[PDB]
Amino acid sequence: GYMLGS
Amino acid sequence: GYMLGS
Amino acid sequence: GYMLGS
Amino acid sequence: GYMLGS
Amino acid sequence: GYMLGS
Amino acid sequence: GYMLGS
Amino acid sequence: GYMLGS
Amino acid sequence: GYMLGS
Amino acid sequence: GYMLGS
Amino acid sequence: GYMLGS
Amino acid sequence: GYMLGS
Amino acid sequence: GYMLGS
Repeated sequence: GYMLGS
Repeated sequence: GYMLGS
Repeated sequence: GYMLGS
Repeated sequence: GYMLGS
Repeated sequence: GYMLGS
Repeated sequence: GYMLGS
Repeated sequence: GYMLGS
Repeated sequence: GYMLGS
Repeated sequence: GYMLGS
Repeated sequence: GYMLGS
Repeated sequence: GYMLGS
Repeated sequence: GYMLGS
């Protein structure tokens, strides 16, 4: 699983 | 932006 | 599954 | 702004 | 899942 | 999982 | 700002 | 795990 | 930006 | 600033 | 597992 | 920046 943001 | 994968 | 937005 | 969950 | 953006 | 950005 | 957890 | 950035 | 993988 | 844990 | 930010 | 791996 993954979560990211910019 | 943002992303979630599961 | 996935969720994203910009 | 954003809020999410799975 | 669920999402809210504002 | 869960995410909040502001 | 951001907050997340899994 | 968990993360907070400010 | 920020990233979490699990 | 940041705070995290696993 | 991993967590990072810049 | 910061990094945690486990």
